Amino acid sequence: RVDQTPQTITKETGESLMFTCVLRDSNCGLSRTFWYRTKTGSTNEERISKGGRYVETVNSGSKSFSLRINDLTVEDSGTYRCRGKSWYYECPYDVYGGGTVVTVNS
Amino acid sequence: AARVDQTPQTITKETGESLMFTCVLRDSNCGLSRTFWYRTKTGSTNEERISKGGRYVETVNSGSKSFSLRINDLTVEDSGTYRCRGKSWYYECPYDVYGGGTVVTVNSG
Amino acid sequence: AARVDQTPQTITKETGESLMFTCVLRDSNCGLSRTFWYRTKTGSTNEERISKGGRYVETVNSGSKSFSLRINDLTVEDSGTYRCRGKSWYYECPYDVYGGGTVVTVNSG
Amino acid sequence: AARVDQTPQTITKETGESLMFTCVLRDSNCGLSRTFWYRTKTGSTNEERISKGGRYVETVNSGSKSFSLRINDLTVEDSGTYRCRGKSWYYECPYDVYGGGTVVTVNS
Amino acid sequence: AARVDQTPQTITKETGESLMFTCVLRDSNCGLSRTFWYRTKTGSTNEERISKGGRYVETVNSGSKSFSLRINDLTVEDSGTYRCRGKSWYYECPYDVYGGGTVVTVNSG
Amino acid sequence: AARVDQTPQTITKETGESLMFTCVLRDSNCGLSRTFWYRTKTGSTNEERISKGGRYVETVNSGSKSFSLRINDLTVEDSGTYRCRGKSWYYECPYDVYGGGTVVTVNSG
Repeated sequence: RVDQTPQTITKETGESLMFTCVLRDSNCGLSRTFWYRTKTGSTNEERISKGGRYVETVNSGSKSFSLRINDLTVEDSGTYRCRGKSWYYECPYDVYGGGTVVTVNS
Repeated sequence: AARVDQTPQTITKETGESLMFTCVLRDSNCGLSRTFWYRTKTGSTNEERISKGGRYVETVNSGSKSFSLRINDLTVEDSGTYRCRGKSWYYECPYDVYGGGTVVTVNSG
Repeated sequence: AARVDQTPQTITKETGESLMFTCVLRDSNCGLSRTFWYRTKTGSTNEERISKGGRYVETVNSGSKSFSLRINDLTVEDSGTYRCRGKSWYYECPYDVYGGGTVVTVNSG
Repeated sequence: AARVDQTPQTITKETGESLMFTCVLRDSNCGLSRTFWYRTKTGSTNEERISKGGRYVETVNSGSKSFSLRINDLTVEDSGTYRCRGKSWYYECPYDVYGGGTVVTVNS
Repeated sequence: AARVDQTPQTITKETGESLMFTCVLRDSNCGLSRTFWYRTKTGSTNEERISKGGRYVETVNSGSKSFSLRINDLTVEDSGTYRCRGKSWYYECPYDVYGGGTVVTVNSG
Repeated sequence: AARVDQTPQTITKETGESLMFTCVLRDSNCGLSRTFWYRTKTGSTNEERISKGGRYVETVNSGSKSFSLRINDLTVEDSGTYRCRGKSWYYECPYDVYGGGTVVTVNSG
């Protein structure tokens, strides 16, 4: 229902990456989009807020939304997953992405 | 408000044995209604809904607000992440919540 | 805006005879689901729901989105106002509408 | 379940004067959100939605869960039945209910 | 050159009774593997997956390449369109076909 | 005793107008870091986080340790309770405090 890409990422400190999720096999369009992060050692995924080095984009035309992270650090390693949900009674949904494992080296 | 505690968070098993996930509805006055389980195999880009039966044993305990998924005769290809889902459309107390997820790694030897 | 066309608006009958109401769901893309009939006796601030039974026969035609109620062996006590109700909780097409009502007067001789 | 008490049930007026309906959301934990008023002219079940302004005056009181419609400079053609509607799609407290209706007769 | 013949095309029943659809894989060298049934309620434009159990009885006869669905204790809310689906990911001969559909109308009295 | 004083306590407005809340961190040596605003619509059972943009304009003044939320083009649906939150995980000065809340009533006419 939503294809998250890429599945694996390996980067060095200071660089940037970008995930992308696309809603497929649905008659509804994008509405509410979220991104989650699970750092190494964490016990509960934490929701990312849009701003500064965390740049989120939404393309309603192509049913795609992206997350860009700049100035990567070793602490940014972990798993990132997207979420798309809508409560529109004519076309409601709530689906998660396959996930992306990120490894930041130095 | 409404929540669901998926456990365990990490699992490592060998081929042929079995494992079991568990989700529990917390911080809500409503009971279980519709329950689902999703899995993302290595190499897949999305979550796929599991169809109960045979090797996939599903149980629901309305009394304790808990539902589980058991997989028997494990295989290396079953590695991946599994997440549960619980939803209800009852107009007096509707909800739609997902589990935290469980990363599964199946080895051999 | 969806409604419900109840007919007839007024009824006058003698004891022992029968009458028939009819309600049709109009201006809606949703179909029939739950249908009910209510009664308000003369001298009351409340409403009592009618139960399907021998002399209280009800029919529903999902194809034409119409449901009717027939009452046999009328009595003077059957006088009052009758109104229908059609509701559905389907989250994709929910509704809850009442009929305009029908005033019934049962005489004798 | 949630309903709506429309008052008054019958109104009879002469040309040129004004009337006022009132609807109140009852038996519900949700508050008012979207409110509308509809009209069915004499001789057909066809319904037209009323637009606020000019001769049509609408008010909403979220505190008391009440909304009203006032029609000024009544005319013989304004006779018919009027019914209100209050709905909300909030998934935590959704509803969509209509009023019992008010039969209006304008004489001269 | 690989489809599925769904029958019957139209069904009309009363409340409380039962019905049965039937799908047969034709013009193919492959046998049945994964079978599903979907439901579209009146007013909606989205497909809903049917779950086995209770009044919903899904059967599969691999010998005759036929799978059926029987619904017991019918209700007015069961009206809508029903269509079947048969898919197999077997790398030697994969397929994924849907049924023509069946329009159901459930009345009362 | 790090706290946060939310003002005003009650607001009454008409449709189309604007309002503004304000929260100030008091009795603490730490400065502002992460600021949020929550909303509880009539019927409650769940707090919703507000996202900056369009009609919701958020401001933060590190100098005066104050952050505000302004809502433009008010609607009857905007009635409810609004409360702020300010938290920081800085190991030298961490905190997590909520606002007292503001009851909003939006009328029309």
